[PDB]
Amino acid sequence: SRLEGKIAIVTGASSGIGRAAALLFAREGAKVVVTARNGNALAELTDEIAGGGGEAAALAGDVGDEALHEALVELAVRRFGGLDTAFNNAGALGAMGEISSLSVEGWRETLDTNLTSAFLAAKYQVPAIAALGGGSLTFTSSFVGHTAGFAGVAPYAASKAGLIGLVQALAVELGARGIRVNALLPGGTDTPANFANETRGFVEGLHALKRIARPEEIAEAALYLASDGASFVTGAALLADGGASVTK
Amino acid sequence: SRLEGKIAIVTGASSGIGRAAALLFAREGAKVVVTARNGNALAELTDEIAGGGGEAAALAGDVGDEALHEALVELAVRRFGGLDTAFNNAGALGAMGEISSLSVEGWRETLDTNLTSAFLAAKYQVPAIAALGGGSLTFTSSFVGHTAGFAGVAPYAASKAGLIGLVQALAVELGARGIRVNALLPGGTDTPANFANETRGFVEGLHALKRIARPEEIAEAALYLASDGASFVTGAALLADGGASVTK
Amino acid sequence: SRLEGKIAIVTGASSGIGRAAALLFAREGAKVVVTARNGNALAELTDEIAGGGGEAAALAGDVGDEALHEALVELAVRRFGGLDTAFNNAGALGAMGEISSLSVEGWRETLDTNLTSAFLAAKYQVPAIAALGGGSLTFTSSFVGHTAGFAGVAPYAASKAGLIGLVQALAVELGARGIRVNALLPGGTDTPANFANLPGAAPETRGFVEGLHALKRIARPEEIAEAALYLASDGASFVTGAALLADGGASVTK
Amino acid sequence: SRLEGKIAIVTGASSGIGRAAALLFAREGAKVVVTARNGNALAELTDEIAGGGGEAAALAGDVGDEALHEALVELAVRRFGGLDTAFNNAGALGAMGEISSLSVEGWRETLDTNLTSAFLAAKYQVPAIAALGGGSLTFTSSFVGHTAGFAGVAPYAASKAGLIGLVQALAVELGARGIRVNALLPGGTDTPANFANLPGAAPETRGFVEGLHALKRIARPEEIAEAALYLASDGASFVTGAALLADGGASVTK
Ligand SMILES: NC(=O)c1ccc[n+]([C@@H]2O[C@H](COP(=O)([O-])OP(=O)(O)OC[C@H]3O[C@@H](n4cnc5c(N)ncnc54)[C@H](OP(=O)(O)O)[C@@H]3O)[C@@H](O)[C@H]2O)c1
Ligand SMILES: NC(=O)c1ccc[n+]([C@@H]2O[C@H](COP(=O)([O-])OP(=O)(O)OC[C@H]3O[C@@H](n4cnc5c(N)ncnc54)[C@H](OP(=O)(O)O)[C@@H]3O)[C@@H](O)[C@H]2O)c1
Ligand SMILES: NC(=O)c1ccc[n+]([C@@H]2O[C@H](COP(=O)([O-])OP(=O)(O)OC[C@H]3O[C@@H](n4cnc5c(N)ncnc54)[C@H](OP(=O)(O)O)[C@@H]3O)[C@@H](O)[C@H]2O)c1
Ligand SMILES: NC(=O)c1ccc[n+]([C@@H]2O[C@H](COP(=O)([O-])OP(=O)(O)OC[C@H]3O[C@@H](n4cnc5c(N)ncnc54)[C@H](OP(=O)(O)O)[C@@H]3O)[C@@H](O)[C@H]2O)c1
Repeated sequence: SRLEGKIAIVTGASSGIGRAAALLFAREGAKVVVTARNGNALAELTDEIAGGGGEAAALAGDVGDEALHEALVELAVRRFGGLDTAFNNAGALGAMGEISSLSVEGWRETLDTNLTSAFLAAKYQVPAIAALGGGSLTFTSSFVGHTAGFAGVAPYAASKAGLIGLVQALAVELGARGIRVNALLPGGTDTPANFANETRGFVEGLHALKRIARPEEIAEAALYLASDGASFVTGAALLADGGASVTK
Repeated sequence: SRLEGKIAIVTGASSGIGRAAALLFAREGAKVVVTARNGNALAELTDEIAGGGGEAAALAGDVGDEALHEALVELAVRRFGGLDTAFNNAGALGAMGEISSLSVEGWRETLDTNLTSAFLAAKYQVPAIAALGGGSLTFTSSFVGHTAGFAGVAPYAASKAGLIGLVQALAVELGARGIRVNALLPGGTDTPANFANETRGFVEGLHALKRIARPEEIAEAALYLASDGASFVTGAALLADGGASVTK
Repeated sequence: SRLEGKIAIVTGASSGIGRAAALLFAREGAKVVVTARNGNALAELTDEIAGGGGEAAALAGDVGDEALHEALVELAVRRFGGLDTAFNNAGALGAMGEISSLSVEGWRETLDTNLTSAFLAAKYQVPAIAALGGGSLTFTSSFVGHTAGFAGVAPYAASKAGLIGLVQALAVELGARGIRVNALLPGGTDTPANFANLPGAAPETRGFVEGLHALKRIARPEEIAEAALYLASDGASFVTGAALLADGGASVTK
Repeated sequence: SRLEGKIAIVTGASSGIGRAAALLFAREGAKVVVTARNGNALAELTDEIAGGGGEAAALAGDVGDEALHEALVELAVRRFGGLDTAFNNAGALGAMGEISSLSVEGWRETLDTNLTSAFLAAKYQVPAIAALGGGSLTFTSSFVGHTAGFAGVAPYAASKAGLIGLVQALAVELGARGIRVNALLPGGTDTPANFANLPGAAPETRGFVEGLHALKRIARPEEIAEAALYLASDGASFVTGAALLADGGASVTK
């Protein structure tokens, strides 16, 4: 029960990290509000949470929409009575390709899904969290655009790096109200988002640990940042990347 | 003549840093293509360059528009024969305020002017630079969102941090073609963009040097990143911030 | 029982962050081996631990001495059967003052205490941890010398930053054998080492130090200990090569 | 004449980056005072400098010795009238190998050469620079221990990272008096210290090292010297407390 008593939003819940996090947080005593575009995946997820003994509510929607973010928090407060924490984990690789071939349409979709989503998440989540008197927001960034670049990925890397800026700003803006704000930066994790999913070997070799994370290991880092154990952690870009940052 | 022979685009040219950079680059032997929204300022700028003995061309436009970026490079190649370097310096504080009061409209304008502009700049500039066989793009970021947060500034901080991600991605993507890509991160500089413009004292105290930069000192750092002296500098987020990053 | 089954060394265990961390680890299930210079302080801590029904062993010595680190690891292995984790936390501000006034003696002593100690810890800790099939080493660095400079603390800042280079090298060297290596970087923490608490201090220092933090308060040592427990925990299985700021937002606050 | 009027100390001046930087600074107008252990190498460099009609003075000594740094500054002030800038560049990979195999002697000697030297440089350089009304100190660090770890180089990585902490502390301490303090962090550079060039090296190392860089090539020493000239130049008047990567994109390349 490392999150006992907490009420959490998890976005990007329908697979890999988000899914493992919603499941873990619920196991550990948090009441979870989940979201993703794929209602069918959400239903398999909320099913699995129920009958593990946990409570979860879902809302299907596009994480780029302002009205989803508002509704999502309204839900948390309706169903469970308030909101303690949010794991803003939605994002996608988006459109990839050599810089000069990319469309501005593709650039804006990627930034909308990965970075505008986080602004809107903050915009609605912060009042409800400030109401319980604290205390946390975590955003899934990436080592990509923070400690490494790759060919073909400029929109994703810019969107992920932007989350670090948003985190530093919010952490200072909300610190006095007792809301911590951190970025979580996975390395290669075993999900459809991973280039691997001879690629597998190449990807594992990127990490000092010489393997790819299970999604549950990234959820555990998200669980830490949402826990009371992280009461003095804010404005941080926590690398849970198996050493990928420091491996060449 | 530290830039002799070079052909440069400078965006955000109509005041402070951009203006000092266009003037400096021209003094130092580069042919300069300048842009900003304010045609009247551009005319005072191109005037001052002429009769210093330098050559400059201008195009007035919104740096968020794809067609400006295309036209701008076409100009450089039309008027001067190609393109060596670009100082992507356009940006603005944009809409400020406590996170939950901000509009998504205001968020998207700020990101458009500060970060989408840079993608579009890259999209058109890289082919013309790859044509001369190299070699540079510099983008004006900020210490804000990289080493510091402030209340009320989340969209600016996210947009500025995003430029660092875009830089790391492009630097790896284009390194093999001989195009260096760097971010330049000013601290407080004496321009209308500076909070100062009892604020003055507070701002100066933010820096280890206990003063605000002249715009010409930031141009000098931009001149270095565009120079042959920076032939082994790429993927770098160069702090020209008077120590603001490390001062508490 | 967050660290049930773990065998941990904790250095700088006689006060502050180190004491809270050795107590916390033991209360959470770990068998703990504790060190500091003050043998009477260690003895009261192990008494408290074994007493609340935990398990601890103590060895007093200078953390800059190679024989002490060797015998620490011998004590964990002997008494408890192995070594899974180390929290290499001992450190001291060392001699402070304007750069041209400092002695090289004072500089070397600061480095030896803060940084040479970490090399010697690693030198003896690594074979024992590797024997178990893997585990972790955590070193207490600081936000000072990583995201901030202050006047008068050049030896301290150098020594703390040096731990981050040691961390990155060892995370790569040891990663394929399952040993994670991280730095933990506290903000202002309410201990004898905090600027505000020195002998010494102007009244206004406490407010100055608190105001350095986005949270606008100085950490209880327990808060830093929970971060160190995170990093030693199985919950940190994919965290290595990191410099984890547990600094209340100090790094980003101006 | 990019440094016309400047009086500069350059350490590690007998080869590599340091030699190219002392030559370059002098060819660009600075009066240069050069040091390394190899007195015959220094003498050929000053001969070349004074000879191309520049001005240089030499003093051979161990960069880990306090008396050497004191006398270096005495030599600049005496011969040239002041001190504006230092390029504290001397460094050595030092003893390398798996962490449990390294001696504490080898560790201390690496640190003394790479990091204690920087403290002693600063201790004597700062009063002389301050006398002039300000200037700069630049220290050659490395991307290793800042954005990368490698196996077998723990002392080197620690010592190089430590320079960044020293930089941040001194930039704050000295900034109000107009002394800028920066670290310069090269990538692979074609000198005797480069992995590929060691005695030693497997054929395939050169390609491995080149491929570490976004530019896909190892730097000529002159390229790193131009970066150091930037940081000593008036063009870097608002650059302090920075760790400038002149590393060909190594930091961001995987
Ligand atoms: N996997 C890695 O190796 C790795 C490395 C670094 C960072 N990350 C980051 O890790 C986070 C979690 O992703 P994962 O690795 O677990 O990949 P994943 O398996 O694809 O999970 C991504 C989640 O984001 C959601 N998403 C995408 N577009 C959305 C939209 N427009 N509206 C609402 N949700 C949307 C998806 O939901 P629907 O498709 O059902 O909407 C899905 O639930 C992401 O932010 C990713 O960028 C992953
Ligand atoms: N000043 C500081 O203290 C400080 C600190 C950190 C970072 N920066 C960054 O430094 C860079 C240069 O700004 P500055 O400090 O020199 O401030 P400034 O005096 O306001 O110059 C900003 C330039 O950006 C242009 N701009 C804004 N919106 C535009 C648009 N929509 N379309 C085309 N151009 C637009 C402006 O041109 P028009 O208005 O004529 O279009 C102006 O030429 C900016 O990216 C800024 O964010 C400044
Ligand atoms: N307090 C803060 O605000 C703050 C901020 C950032 C980083 N840190 C770091 O946090 C870590 C814990 O310090 P703290 O705040 O808990 O202060 P503390 O209360 O003074 O604890 C320091 C501990 O290190 C031990 N130590 C010092 N020199 C030693 C030596 N030569 N040989 C063996 N042990 C030695 C001391 O024990 P004996 O004297 O009994 O040997 C004491 O147990 C240190 O590395 C410190 O630098 C503290
Ligand atoms: N080469 C690279 O790939 C690379 C990468 C990152 C950082 N660096 C750093 O770059 C800086 C310059 O090295 P380099 O590449 O130019 O290699 P280098 O050719 O070996 O030059 C090293 C210089 O430092 C001097 N030195 C070493 N130990 C000394 C001591 N104890 N006392 C006085 N001088 C000493 C050497 O001179 P004597 O032997 O004549 O005294 C030599 O002049 C060093 O700090 C190095 O660590 C190099």
